[PDB]
Amino acid sequence: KAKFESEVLTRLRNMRHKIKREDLVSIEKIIADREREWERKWEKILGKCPFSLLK
Amino acid sequence: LKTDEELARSFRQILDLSFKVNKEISLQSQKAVEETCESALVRQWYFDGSLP
Amino acid sequence: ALMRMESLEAEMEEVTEQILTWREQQKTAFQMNSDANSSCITAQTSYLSIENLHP
Amino acid sequence: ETSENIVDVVRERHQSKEKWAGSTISTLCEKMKELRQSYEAFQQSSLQD
Amino acid sequence: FLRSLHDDSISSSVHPGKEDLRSLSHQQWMSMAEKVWNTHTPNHILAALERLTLNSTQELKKLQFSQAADLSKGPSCQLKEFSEPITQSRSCNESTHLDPQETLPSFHSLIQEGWANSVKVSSELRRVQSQAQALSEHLAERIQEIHKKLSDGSEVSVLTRAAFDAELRCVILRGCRDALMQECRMLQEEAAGKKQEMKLLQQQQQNIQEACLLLDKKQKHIQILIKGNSSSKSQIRRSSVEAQKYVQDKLLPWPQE
Amino acid sequence: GTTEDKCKEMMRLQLAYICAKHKLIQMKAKSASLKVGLQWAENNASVVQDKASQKEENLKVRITSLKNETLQIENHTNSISNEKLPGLVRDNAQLLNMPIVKGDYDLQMAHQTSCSSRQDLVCDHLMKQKASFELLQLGYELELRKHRD
Repeated sequence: KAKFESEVLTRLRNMRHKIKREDLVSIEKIIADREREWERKWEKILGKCPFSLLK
Repeated sequence: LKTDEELARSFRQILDLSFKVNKEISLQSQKAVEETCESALVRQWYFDGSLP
Repeated sequence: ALMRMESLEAEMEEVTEQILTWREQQKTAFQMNSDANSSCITAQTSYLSIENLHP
Repeated sequence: ETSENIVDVVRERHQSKEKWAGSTISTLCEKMKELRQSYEAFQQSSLQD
Repeated sequence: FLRSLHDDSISSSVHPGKEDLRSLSHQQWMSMAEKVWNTHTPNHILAALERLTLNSTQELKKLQFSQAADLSKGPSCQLKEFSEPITQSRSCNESTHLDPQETLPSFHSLIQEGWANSVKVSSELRRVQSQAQALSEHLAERIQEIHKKLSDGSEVSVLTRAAFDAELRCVILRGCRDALMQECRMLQEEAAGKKQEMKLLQQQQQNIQEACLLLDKKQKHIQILIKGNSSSKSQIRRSSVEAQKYVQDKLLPWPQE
Repeated sequence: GTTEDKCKEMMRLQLAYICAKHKLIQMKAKSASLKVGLQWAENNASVVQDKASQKEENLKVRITSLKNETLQIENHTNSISNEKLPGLVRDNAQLLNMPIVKGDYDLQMAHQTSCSSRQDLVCDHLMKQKASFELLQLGYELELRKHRD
């Protein structure tokens, strides 16, 4: 029983580490690139920061 | 006891995952729509009324 | 009690897989639409040409 | 002693209500179910495409 | 008396009738104060003041310790059921139903919900886009069938075809307009439904500003009191020196004369 | 993040919503128009053979009339799509921020109470100190009067 539960704990930790170090890092990079590409695109078209117009 | 604590932590991370995924999908969808529309039209969507 | 705790862990793994599967499905869906829009720009020009029946 | 402690820890985890996401208070099992239903709904809407 | 002056300064409602009551209250204090100075010895009165000052410092320390604990007190702690009803003691203010104080949601948690809702809209868009493509294909098939039946090469058949296409275009465009109006109605209803909520937020916003201004007033007053108490301390020292100087310069020389 | 970062995030959320909602409504309108077109095409498919017996002069007048009606409807549709619709969507998009703002307000209000409560405590304490100083000051004035007698 102690050995089995230990395996369960290791599986949960591996899952969390996979989510935090692999999955979220990849997703956050894609989000940041997309937000920058977007801000550059509209800054070029509007000659000003797009967010100033919405304030 | 350690397994119990890890359950709560692991679940918060799953929620963070869900959030970032939803945001990703929403930005991609925005980009797809902007590419199908003329920039002048979209500009009217976002900003028309705020431009002198 | 230990069986119940194991059930929660299984459910967490399942939901995590569901979120990641959903993410992959959406990535494919946006790639297919970008390829189809490139093809369809060609076909739509054709039919509105029936307004040109002058002589 | 150990057998009794383990039963209590697991019971507390199943019954405890916390703000996990948003403005609503729920148990871990409820919030997890909600999240599962939401992605099932999302997947069903994509297969009908 | 001082507190009453303080409350009146914060509540801008300069009620014009409250001055005569103030004077009476000052006089009453003077008389009482004088009686105290005549009934008790100055050393006793000073000792009493020292003791009263010890109590104030003690209370301040107690509040800090409790208040600081509150800052360091964040919710894991379980509702221990302790029993005994004595009297009531509902709250120091008098009552305390409120503590729903469930951990107010964090920006992060709310914004997360916002993005989840945005995805619901994007998902709906995809669904409707697929439906519009099916319908467009179905309509093209039907138009082709109708055109094949009017192909008997007669000038009247060509004109009949053109008339069909024109009637069809009109029906489609009417349908689009009606749909857009319908959608605009929905968006208006939704915005109208939330207009009350927005009013409420505006009121809250006003309240926050007012209460921000209220906090500014309490701070400006705290500044004035602090400055005022520092000046009084200097004045007491000056008065003590003046009384001693009078005894030395004017009274002590009389026995020799 | 700085209030500024949060604002930016909120705005991003709005912009994403505007883009998606606008396209959604356009697609809903297209879909509805196609549906009505399809229904009409299906109902008038059998009548088109009987109209071919009409005098050429009547069909020409009808086509011209229909062309003029189509232009009017198109101009109305474009007006709704380009002027009324984008404004309404934007207004709705701003409403997305309501729960977040509310949440913040609530948080601020709650914060305001703590500072104000301590402010009142300090003010009353500072006032208790002043009351004690004024009593001592009066004590010196009375003593000076007795020395003069």
